[PDB]
Amino acid sequence: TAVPPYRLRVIAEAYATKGLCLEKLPDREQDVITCYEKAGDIALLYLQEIERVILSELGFFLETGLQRAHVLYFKNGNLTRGVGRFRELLRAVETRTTQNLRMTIARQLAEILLRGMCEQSYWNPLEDPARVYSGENIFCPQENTEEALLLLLISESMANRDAVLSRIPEHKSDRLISLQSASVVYDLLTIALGRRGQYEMLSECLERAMKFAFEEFHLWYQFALSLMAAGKSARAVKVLKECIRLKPDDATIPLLAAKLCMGSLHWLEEAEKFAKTVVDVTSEFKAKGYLALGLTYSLQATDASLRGMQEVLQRKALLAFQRAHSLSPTDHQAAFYLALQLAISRQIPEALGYVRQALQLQGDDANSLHLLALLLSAQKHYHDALNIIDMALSEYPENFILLFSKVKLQSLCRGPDEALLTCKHMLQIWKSCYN
Amino acid sequence: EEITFEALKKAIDTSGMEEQEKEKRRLVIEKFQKAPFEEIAAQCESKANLLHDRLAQILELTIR
Amino acid sequence: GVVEEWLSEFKLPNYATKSSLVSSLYKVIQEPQSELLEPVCHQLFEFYRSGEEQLLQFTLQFLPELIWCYLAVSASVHSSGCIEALLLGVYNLEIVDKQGHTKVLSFTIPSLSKPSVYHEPLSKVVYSGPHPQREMLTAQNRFEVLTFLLLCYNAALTYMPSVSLQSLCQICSRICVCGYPRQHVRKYKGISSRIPVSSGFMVQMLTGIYFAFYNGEWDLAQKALDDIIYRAQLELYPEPLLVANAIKASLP
Repeated sequence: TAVPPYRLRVIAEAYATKGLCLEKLPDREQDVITCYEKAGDIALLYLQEIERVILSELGFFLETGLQRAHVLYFKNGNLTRGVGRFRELLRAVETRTTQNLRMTIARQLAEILLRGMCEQSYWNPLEDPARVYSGENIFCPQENTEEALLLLLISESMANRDAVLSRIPEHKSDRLISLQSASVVYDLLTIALGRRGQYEMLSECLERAMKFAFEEFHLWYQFALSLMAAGKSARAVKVLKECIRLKPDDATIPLLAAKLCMGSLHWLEEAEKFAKTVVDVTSEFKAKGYLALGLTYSLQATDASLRGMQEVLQRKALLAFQRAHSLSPTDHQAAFYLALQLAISRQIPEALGYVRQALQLQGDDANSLHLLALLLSAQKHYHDALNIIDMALSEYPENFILLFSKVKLQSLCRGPDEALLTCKHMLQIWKSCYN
Repeated sequence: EEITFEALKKAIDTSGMEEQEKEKRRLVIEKFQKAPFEEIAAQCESKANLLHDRLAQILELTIR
Repeated sequence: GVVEEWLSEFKLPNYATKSSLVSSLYKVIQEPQSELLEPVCHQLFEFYRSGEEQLLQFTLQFLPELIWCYLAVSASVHSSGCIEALLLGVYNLEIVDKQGHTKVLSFTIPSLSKPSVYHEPLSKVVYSGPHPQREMLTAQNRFEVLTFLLLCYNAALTYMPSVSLQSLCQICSRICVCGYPRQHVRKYKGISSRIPVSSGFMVQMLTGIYFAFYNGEWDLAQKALDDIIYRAQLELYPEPLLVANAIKASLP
């Protein structure tokens, strides 16, 4: 008390010098580490008191004498002591001069706090395993995820301020360092948030960091992939197009764009263009592109209005399906879709053989059993189709289309009483599955 | 027999079935925690064997 | 047959704390051509009724190997069908058997605008549960309980030895490539079939494998990650691909 701070500074420097000298001569290491800890504490007191006096610039010894002690702990394996030291460092009053040190220690804590412990080895900061911020209105950390997310949020909030705005006039080192820091902090944020399944917050956070991105493939690709998971489509399609423009070498990006075009958005021309782009450029990717083009052609056939173009689209689709099957004989999806497309032309035995081959490839497909059961209807074999529908219901007692087919088939073979029983069962199931 | 429209009208309406879940959980517990374990292996082996039998049956019925 | 003497002397709290019991259990369980599988398996199940942790944690590390072995041999052959009983039992005890009520896992979302302990200028979210209890296994709910038990296994990563992680990554390598020409390049021999995995299963798989990178195992984790990302790209699953891509760009 009432002690000038330079005396504390010089005694801390002497402590650091002695600790350097103590180890370099042929336990006492614990005493040296305790001296390092007390030097760090007195340096923290020095900085806080000098800041208080100034408000009424060379940090050189605190960082070394404190970090290197728990660095030696990490070399030895004293994780708990280092975690406690980091916690007591971060819980102290903020210092404007050491904001970068706060950034660094927060990042170091966050990096290890997700890949170095387990759920039952976690403790709150308020109990054991100068001025300090306190109070009852503060948010007390509860689990590892909460405090890790808080640290990442505050680090991101402060790191946006210190951005150099990608100046690139003639120098590049500062922008490269800032970009690396932003990339690593956002990677930590996204890996922390992914495991819990909150994709809208992740998408918003990624959209927040789009100011830095000018010619970066990684950030745009991550944002585009995050957008699809949330559910939004149009923005996802536009960002996918931009990514395609950026680097035209991969095939997964146009495939995803074509899938989104084919999906609930119900667009056709863009899907055809993407399929043609895919087929323009191993063998699995081009087989998938052929399959997608055939699916698009088949979809366009249904929404026609006249005669000839329907047959033209059907023959193009069957040719594409045949090519896709020829290029790869070890995928059941292509065989199943070829059998489904072939059945439209009423050519029964060939479709039956193809669906039999598909069942040979995989005998547990839901749609394959339904197609096999429905094929027997055209051949006038009702009991066998009923048995197949029964087996499928045994596999999926919570489906709807199969039970609709069961009702339709029962109404034609046995009688209406079984149809009424199935209908009341479906009503009971619908009541059970909803509120 | 016959099925009436009132049967469906009462099927859609809830009949207060929020109480039997307790005894369902109790019977599951009585079957798992305290029932004998020797016959469980036999019954599950028989279930697997009948699953194989029905898979073979559907496989041979596919061709015909 | 040391386990035979162990069961002879077994059938009080200080029973556990053996030097080579884990090795013997791995030796007996590594193949399905054993004879005491059912007695020793229900004995392993008999270690779970007690409430202490030094027993559940001591017996929990054997799940991935038996899961792979039985769910690959069955997808081909005689099937015991009794391992499913133990899986359903652990699922039931972790979904219901805590005190009478079920489990509703939840947490909060920190808010920057609200002053906190470390800074000054939250709604409950459920990611699992409640899960209705299962009684039998079918091709519609099996992956759900498998993912749930994997999540249960992924809560005490510190305790198990390195051999458990090695077995886990070895299983993770060939499971997702078993039915593609890629495994022929890696020279894996065995069952030439495929398994229709789900998205959540591989999400928890990536969560589990991410810890193994900084615990010695380096090459196996890298090749497993490459296989996982290849399978995800072939299957067009957005979230696993995103997670794998994020992990890739964070290695020094």
